[PDB]
Amino acid sequence: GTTRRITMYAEKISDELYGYGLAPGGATVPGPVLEMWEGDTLEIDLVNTTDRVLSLHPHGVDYDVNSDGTLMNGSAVMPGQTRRYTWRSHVGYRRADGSWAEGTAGYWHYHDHAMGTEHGTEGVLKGLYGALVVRRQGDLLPKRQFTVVFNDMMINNRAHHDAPTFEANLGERVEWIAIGHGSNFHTFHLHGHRWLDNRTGMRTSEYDPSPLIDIKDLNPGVSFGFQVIAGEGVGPGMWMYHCHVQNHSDMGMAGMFLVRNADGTMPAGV
Amino acid sequence: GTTRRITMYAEKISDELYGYGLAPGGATVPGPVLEMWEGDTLEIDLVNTTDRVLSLHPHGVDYDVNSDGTLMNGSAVMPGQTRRYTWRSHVGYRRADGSWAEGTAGYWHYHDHAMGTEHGTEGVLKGLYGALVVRRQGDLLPKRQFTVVFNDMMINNRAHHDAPTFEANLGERVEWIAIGHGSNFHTFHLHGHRWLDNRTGMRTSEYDPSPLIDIKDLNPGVSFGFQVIAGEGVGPGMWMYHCHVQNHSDMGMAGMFLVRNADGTMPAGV
Amino acid sequence: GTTRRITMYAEKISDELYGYGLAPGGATVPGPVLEMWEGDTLEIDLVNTTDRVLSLHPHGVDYDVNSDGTLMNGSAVMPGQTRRYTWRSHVGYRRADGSWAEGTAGYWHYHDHAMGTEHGTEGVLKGLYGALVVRRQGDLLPKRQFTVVFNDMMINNRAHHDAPTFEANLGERVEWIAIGHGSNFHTFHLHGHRWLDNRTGMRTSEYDPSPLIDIKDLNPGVSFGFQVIAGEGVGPGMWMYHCHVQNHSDMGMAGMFLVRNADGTMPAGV
Ligand SMILES: [Cu+2]
Ligand SMILES: [Cu+2]
Ligand SMILES: [Cu+2]
Ligand SMILES: [Cu+2]
Ligand SMILES: [Cu+2]
Ligand SMILES: [Cu+2]
Ligand SMILES: [Cu+2]
Ligand SMILES: [Cu+2]
Ligand SMILES: [Cu+2]
Ligand SMILES: [Cu+2]
Ligand SMILES: [Cu+2]
Ligand SMILES: [Cu+2]
Ligand code: NI
Ligand code: NI
Ligand code: NI
Repeated sequence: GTTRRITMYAEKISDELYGYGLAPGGATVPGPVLEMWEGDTLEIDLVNTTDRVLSLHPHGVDYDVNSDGTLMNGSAVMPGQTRRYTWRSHVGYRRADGSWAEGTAGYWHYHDHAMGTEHGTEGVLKGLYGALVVRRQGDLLPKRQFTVVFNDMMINNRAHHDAPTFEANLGERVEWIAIGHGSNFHTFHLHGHRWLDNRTGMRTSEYDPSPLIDIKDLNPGVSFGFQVIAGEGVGPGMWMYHCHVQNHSDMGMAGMFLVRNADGTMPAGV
Repeated sequence: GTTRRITMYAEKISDELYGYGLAPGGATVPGPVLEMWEGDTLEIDLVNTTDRVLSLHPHGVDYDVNSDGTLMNGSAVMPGQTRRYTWRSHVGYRRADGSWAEGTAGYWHYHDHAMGTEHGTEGVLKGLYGALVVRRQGDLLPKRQFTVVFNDMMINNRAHHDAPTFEANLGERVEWIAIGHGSNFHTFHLHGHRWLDNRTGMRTSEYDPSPLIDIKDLNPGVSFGFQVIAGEGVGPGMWMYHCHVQNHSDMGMAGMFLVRNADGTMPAGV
Repeated sequence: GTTRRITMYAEKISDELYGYGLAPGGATVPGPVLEMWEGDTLEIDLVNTTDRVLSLHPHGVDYDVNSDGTLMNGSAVMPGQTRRYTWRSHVGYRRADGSWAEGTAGYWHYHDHAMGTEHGTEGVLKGLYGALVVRRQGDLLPKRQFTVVFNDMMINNRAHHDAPTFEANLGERVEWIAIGHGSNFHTFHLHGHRWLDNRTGMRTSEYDPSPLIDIKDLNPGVSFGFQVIAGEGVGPGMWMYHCHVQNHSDMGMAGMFLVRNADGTMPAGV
């Protein structure tokens, strides 16, 4: 395993927007995609540049209670201070009892657990969230990578006319990481594209039973990811992604996946 | 692949009920079940017999932007007019990069994307939806087939005392296609019957891990299907299907699956 | 198969709390975990000790309409009376048509279907629910077993400060059975632990595609279960479990999974 040691900055970006970044002044919502391979360790020094108590907490990775990012376990970060969090991971292994301890690989995420409540309600509300991708040896890697977060009624905390436009060129391998947050229920749908409902979105063997889907529940705390080939079998153009809850899409949880020509040019019809 | 060429009519059935049909005056809610095998193409001339702008849009099948059924892509149908939509599909194939492009097979659906909003909110509300079943070579075929749509608080847009009664004879192979629509969350449950949670509802091989379930989330835009043997191991009788959200079932999202005797006669207890 | 014959008592425990128990005065919320192996039969004499009409109804097992626990099928229990319910199950078998009838194994549940409404709305509201675990030959068995029910805004009908603390020793095999009930949507999440999303939570073969997850939708009527090794790779301590819907966790759907030292002693940090 590789041990990586990074610094992340929690910053107030603007009114009611807080985010994580890899350099001072660099915070974004969603935060940076953090990538690991099974067995790797990530040591993160979280620098809290804000006037608020907040934290950093992951899903799916191995962390002990001192790294859990909760007030209860003394894992939060006071204003101006720095806390080291350690996230480990593992390849699968055989247990003494003969069962299999599964490797960490998956599309996971990280977020605030301390701001405004012991569940991080205000931190999550205001943007402290990002994707954590743990890969298995041999996995295919993307040309383009998009994080889509349905947070209450917002996509990536954008204003309601502002939903993110994600862009790829026809034929490129594109990875989507979907994360739900907040208090509302949602279904994430992508026009013109589909994926297998399993870890990677692609068939692992001849025996894989997983259904092909174009839509999946994305409720608070849930994450999943997949890869598609942009425009495969469907061509270039402006391809909608949206929450399929009708009241939600009508209020603006809908955005565009723009698939350009293979050469990067804008498709004629647009 | 087979290329089929059909005409579908969008019609106002009654006050606040719009549907699709395969012949003039023949519209139903839900609309006709459209069936394809992987590799087949369906060319649909949608005749809009109404005074409203509306469209036809699928999930899961290969369509280009000109067939997407959206206003944005110039794919809707003006009152009185006809639009040709083309839906393709494919068997699985090996990509140059060594991954597997999955075949289209699945329980999918189609609906309006243009009426009242660019998300088809009014069209879906009023009944323009139906099942689209794409089969894999070798799949088992049903004796009876039911489409169950949980649309907001309605089942198949029926009045609240009117939920559909579906009927089969003991021992028959019965296919259920479940579709969610609207703004509300639901869980679809069938008394006395169960299916494997995978594409077909049945074990694909000795290695299939899929759990056996009797209930599944059915939220807006989501579809799934399965087959069961009517009354298998449980006998004939009146077998409830319902949304398991308590407030919903109490307000009428519950209906009956009547399993008759093998010979079609009514079971004694009823 | 083993045929077991038991008596269960439906009792009013306190104001607005009704539960099932295996002996007079022994009712609990959730009720007792009932365990079967595929092929076993359970005959239950339900003694209704209350002043209310109520019933007992399962998911997943084979029962005929006379055992369905509904008023419609004459399956409820009048105050003071006793009704025999018969629940069967089966190992998988090959059908004449060549398909496979799947064995009953799964994490299922039972609850009231007759109290206050024909859907058992009041009975479920007030605590008549419990886990039903049907095992496959060869399955691993737990040292500790917890039933977690998200019922409307309550966990196991506890007062909002009272969410259950579940305890295990480091390294023990722990089984969780999760059940949703009521009218609200939820996502069940466990800090520091993870499981494969399939029947048992553990890899069934080299070909199992199932993703590793730490959180899953738990909506009304839905059940699932899994096993984990307490503190595996993460150590002992106080490990939160919670609904990840932010408004819910903040109002108290959160509780503790206390992982003690291997020897049963309290970890230092606590
Ligand atoms: Cu948490
Ligand atoms: Cu939504
Ligand atoms: Cu669509
Ligand atoms: Cu979380
Ligand atoms: Cu759409
Ligand atoms: Cu419902
Ligand atoms: Cu039931
Ligand atoms: Cu749709
Ligand atoms: Cu029921
Ligand atoms: Cu909840
Ligand atoms: Cu967590
Ligand atoms: Cu139930
Ligand atoms: Ni505006
Ligand atoms: Ni009425
Ligand atoms: Ni209080």
